[PDB]
Amino acid sequence: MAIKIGINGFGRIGRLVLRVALGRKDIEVVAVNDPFIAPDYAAYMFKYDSTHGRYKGEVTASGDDLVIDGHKIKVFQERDPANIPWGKSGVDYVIESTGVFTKLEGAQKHIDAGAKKVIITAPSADAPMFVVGVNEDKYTPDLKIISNASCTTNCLAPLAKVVNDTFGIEEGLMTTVHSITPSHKDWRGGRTASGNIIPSSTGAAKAVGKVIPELNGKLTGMSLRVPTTDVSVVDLTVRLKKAASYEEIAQAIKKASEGPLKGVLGYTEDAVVSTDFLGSSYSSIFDEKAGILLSPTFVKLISWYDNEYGYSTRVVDLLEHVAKASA
Amino acid sequence: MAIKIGINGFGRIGRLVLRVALGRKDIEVVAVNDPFIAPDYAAYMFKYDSTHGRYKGEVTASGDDLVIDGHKIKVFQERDPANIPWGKSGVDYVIESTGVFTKLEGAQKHIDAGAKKVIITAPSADAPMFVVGVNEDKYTPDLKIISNASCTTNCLAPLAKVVNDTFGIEEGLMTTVHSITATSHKDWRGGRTASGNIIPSSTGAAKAVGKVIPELNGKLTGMSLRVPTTDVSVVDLTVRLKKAASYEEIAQAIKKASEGPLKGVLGYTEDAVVSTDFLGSSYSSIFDEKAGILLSPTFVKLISWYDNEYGYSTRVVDLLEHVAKASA
Amino acid sequence: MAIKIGINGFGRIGRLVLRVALGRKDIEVVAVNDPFIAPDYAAYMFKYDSTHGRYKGEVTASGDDLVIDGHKIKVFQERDPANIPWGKSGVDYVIESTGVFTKLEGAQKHIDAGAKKVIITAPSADAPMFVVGVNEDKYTPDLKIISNASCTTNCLAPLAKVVNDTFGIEEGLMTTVHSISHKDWRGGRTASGNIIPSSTGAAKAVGKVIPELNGKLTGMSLRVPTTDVSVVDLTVRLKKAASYEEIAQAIKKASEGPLKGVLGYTEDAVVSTDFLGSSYSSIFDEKAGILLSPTFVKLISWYDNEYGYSTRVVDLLEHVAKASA
Amino acid sequence: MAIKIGINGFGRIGRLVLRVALGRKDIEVVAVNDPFIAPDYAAYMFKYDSTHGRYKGEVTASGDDLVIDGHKIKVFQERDPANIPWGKSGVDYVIESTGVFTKLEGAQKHIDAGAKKVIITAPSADAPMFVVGVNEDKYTPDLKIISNASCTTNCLAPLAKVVNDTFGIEEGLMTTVHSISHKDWRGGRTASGNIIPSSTGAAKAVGKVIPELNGKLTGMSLRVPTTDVSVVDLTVRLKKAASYEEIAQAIKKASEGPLKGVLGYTEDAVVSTDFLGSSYSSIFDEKAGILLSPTFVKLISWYDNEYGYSTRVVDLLEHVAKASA
Repeated sequence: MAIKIGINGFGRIGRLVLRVALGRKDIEVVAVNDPFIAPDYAAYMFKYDSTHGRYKGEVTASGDDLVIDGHKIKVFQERDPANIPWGKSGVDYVIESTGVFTKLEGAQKHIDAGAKKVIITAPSADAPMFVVGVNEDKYTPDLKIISNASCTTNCLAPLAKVVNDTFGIEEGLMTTVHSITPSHKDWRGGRTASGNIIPSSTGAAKAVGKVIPELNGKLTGMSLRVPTTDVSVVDLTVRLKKAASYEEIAQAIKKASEGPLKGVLGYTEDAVVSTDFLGSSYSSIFDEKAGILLSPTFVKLISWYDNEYGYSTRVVDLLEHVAKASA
Repeated sequence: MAIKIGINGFGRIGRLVLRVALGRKDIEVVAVNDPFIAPDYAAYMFKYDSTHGRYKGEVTASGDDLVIDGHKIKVFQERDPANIPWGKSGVDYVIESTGVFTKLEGAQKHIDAGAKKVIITAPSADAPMFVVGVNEDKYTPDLKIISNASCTTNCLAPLAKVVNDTFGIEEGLMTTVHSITATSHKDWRGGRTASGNIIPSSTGAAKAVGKVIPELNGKLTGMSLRVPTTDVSVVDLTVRLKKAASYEEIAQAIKKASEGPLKGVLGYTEDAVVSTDFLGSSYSSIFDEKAGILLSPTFVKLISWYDNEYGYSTRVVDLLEHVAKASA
Repeated sequence: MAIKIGINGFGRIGRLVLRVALGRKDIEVVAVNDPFIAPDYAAYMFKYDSTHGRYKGEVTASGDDLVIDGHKIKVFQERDPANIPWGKSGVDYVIESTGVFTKLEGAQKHIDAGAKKVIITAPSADAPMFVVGVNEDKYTPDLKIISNASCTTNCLAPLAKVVNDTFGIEEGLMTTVHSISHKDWRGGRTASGNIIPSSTGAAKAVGKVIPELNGKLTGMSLRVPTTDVSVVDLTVRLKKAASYEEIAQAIKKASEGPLKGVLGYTEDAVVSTDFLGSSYSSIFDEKAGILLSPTFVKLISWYDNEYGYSTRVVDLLEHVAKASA
Repeated sequence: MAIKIGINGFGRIGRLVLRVALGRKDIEVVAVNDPFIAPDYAAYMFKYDSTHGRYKGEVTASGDDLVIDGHKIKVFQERDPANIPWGKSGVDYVIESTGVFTKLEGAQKHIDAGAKKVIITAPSADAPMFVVGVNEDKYTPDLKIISNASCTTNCLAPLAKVVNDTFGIEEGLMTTVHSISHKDWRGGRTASGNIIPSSTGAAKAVGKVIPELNGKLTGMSLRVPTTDVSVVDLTVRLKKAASYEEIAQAIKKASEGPLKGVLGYTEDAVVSTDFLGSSYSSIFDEKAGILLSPTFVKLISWYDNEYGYSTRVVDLLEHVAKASA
């Protein structure tokens, strides 16, 4: 065997990872660390704000433990990760879902405190990134601290993985219309999101060059925040090396959707809207009808994704691959 | 001495055109035709349904007329454009904002009803299209029915002009994020709830630019992403250039044209702006300089804002005055 | 044994009833009728707009059938309800969900076409109205054409019953905030970014479902741009004095007894989306209510628009069949 | 004659009161205090003033000052309100628009820094409370720290005054539809796509500005995903019997004389965004209110959140600083 894991931080990603981890039989959530929230408040946010609607099952809160469908889960309140008793409770893998310890120096504190491997759920500035379905086969057991990139990257990287392997991506620009999911001169972010299209920035397109090195330096992108929530979409516009018709691009994306990228890269040919993909375990759903082709080497591809939901499943997928590779 | 005009249809487009024509001294409105609405219902839609703030002015509805700041507007409920008396009212120009008679077969019903030239405020595969700032100079007086394209086309064409005139447009894939505008199985996605939903849809705006810019014919196609917002939309143009350049050369070319040939039509800004920052703007296209990306010296993505039909409606009044000046 | 039903109109309510009916074994949906949509279009709206998000099941369409998880359902396209082959299809009950044949004369056309009884999923101006949990026991088998009231009425009537039964309602004003050329000029305004005050006879219709409250209950509506989750705000003057604890404790007792599955009771810091896909007809919000005097209180109750209402339609359908035979 | 003021905090309320302050001819803004923001960042937020449109004036940021229409306004970044050079800058009145220094022990630091009087733009548990048009004439110059309550209170108090003066309010329950140790858990939820019930406490605040209604009004709030304008739903029990026409006529006559400017009256089919930018404190919706009994009515009134409130702050400032009004 049972993979004894632990989760630092109990936010949107931390709660979504816990729900998926509780559904896996070979994974045992031993403890959770969050110094800000109380055990009863953690049960409230997991009851109503884990998945859409509310969780279906008994969720209680003991004096210092979360009881979710009988599974007693210890809760710690340590603001410094080096004080979390990962060793005493027997936690091997720590899912870093705080967004503040996203570098090797910070994530190492979990390893110093009794843990072995640390998987952070955010783009890192020094830890090797890994995207399930794209470069998880490149993982080797010597990597103690890795990363699973962000929301958009887990949607763009599989789509770009298929188009690059079949036709070759010469260069590509991306615009991701992002849902609600002043830190460094970000004046546009301080504006109210309600009733506002806010052009922001993301490093997802460049981070793709890190999970598939062939595309390094070949992709840039920006974001357009919209007042809606739940589901975001990726608008990839690339120049191809090999000419093609749209029918050949969609059938290549579909061929991988049913084979190697099963469960990660979805495919559809229906008149779908954003709310059709809420609660989807997919990381990227290609919209065949939405895409348009202007020349046999210049096409625009569109892919949906439900923010942190399908992403949080890939964290659990990556956790099992890293634990399996250490056998 | 005054352009005696008239508006067929009192919708969101027609009410904004009536609002701009009053400010212009050379344009006088005398009649408004709308079958399904009443004069008192029209005074309510002009005062309040103008989704900005509120029309700061007295808006009264007489027995059969519309009083706005002391100006009488004869309201007609003719369901057929072949029965609205344009000649008895002396309205030489007709603004077709119904969106139903967007062809020469229907627009001619305004001509043989006493009026001279009628301009349709919607794309027309039957009538020649025109965009103020691009192909507006190629207007000829013998042409009696012209089209002012759509609000999206009036945003892409001014931008795609200065980019093609300076660097030359090779290809161009467009994405227009559109907010709530205005309205049978030709659009399944359209029959979905707009609230809390991202709805992709097609648009012929990029293909329409190929008509107002004959060089770009066949090099610009696009699609739309409807979002639940209100009066503000944006254009995400990804173009391959014919000549290598830097981003500051592209921004300086747009900034230069915004200060000269496209003054008032094409806007330029370098501020960290959001959508609501352009509420009620008279520009039809406003370039966002800080938002653009240059991946390679021939591969760029440009961003331009536009306030839906408001910047489009004031453009109809500009093209209308051009027809009067061209009537030699 | 297994009741054979049919659905008129394939809109939001007709789709939600078909979904709940498929989940129950005692009901067998034989056919649907909608003269405006094609079979492939009815399958599209059922796949991506019946269940919130996406339906968990295969939804295809053949020539004149709507195959949903293997079960074939005939599809008619009759504008006149009297031309619908209900008799030869074996359908005994018709679910009138179009919203235009909501009177006795109009709904009769289903009976003229071979059906036995019709249930209108809308308030009716002449057909008898019944709400599950309030006056469902007042139904007699001789009633052929009944109404299931509104979705708002199905939220106010359960709450108003327990408050009137335990403490008695002297008077009561309510206000429901409803989530997403004409006679009313506010309805023509854009719903995006607007709180539009509208109106409904939901409170006056409570008098038809509990005759005591007839004439001493009225309210209005405030439309909000939210998505398919509304909440009723009821302000009543009580006849018997009480504390807020005693009002909430009684609502809880009925939620765990006679009104189980219909009236819900919560004490948590819940929000709109917490009742997404909720099977209840109304959920009392204990923390939201406030008491001013011992006989003057304000109560809050949520409901997921037409979801719990459609489950209630299926509930009323099985009760009528329970009483018809 | 001329008064010199300063604004502590540069949030939405602080930015709105600054705009109305520049419009008047008597008040001259001297300096603004904000430790988190910068002078260059302050010009960016004031030029794009949230949901009110772009400012029609040259708003540039100089070296250490902020320039609007040529007027140079100093900017201080002192985190402590006692270390702000209000006296060295010649500031007399401090507009506490922060929300943290609402008590007397906190607001009096501005007095120790060189100012003479402080007006808090938030309901205070220690400072006396005033609402223009309701109890502004009861201000005595010996009061150096006062508050103008909340923007919700400025919508109910002028309405409750007119109803109570003519018909008398026995009891009143309120519900306001709001737009935009853990205490409130609902507040920590996503505002978009959610109706979030909250507690405003504005009705009990009317007991301070109207001592007669003390203990007769309590309310709650419903936060909806919108902006611009909010609404107030008042359900009062009257003392004297009256019809809805008598109530509407009493409000209309009040809004044309003693409350000309603060209270508004409309009979049109209005919506939310129709009051975007209204300087009124309350707009009675005559076409929306209903009457169940001659002494049991439900009144609805609109208010444009912080806009009219901020205008009402400058009215209180000139009323306090000058005896002419």
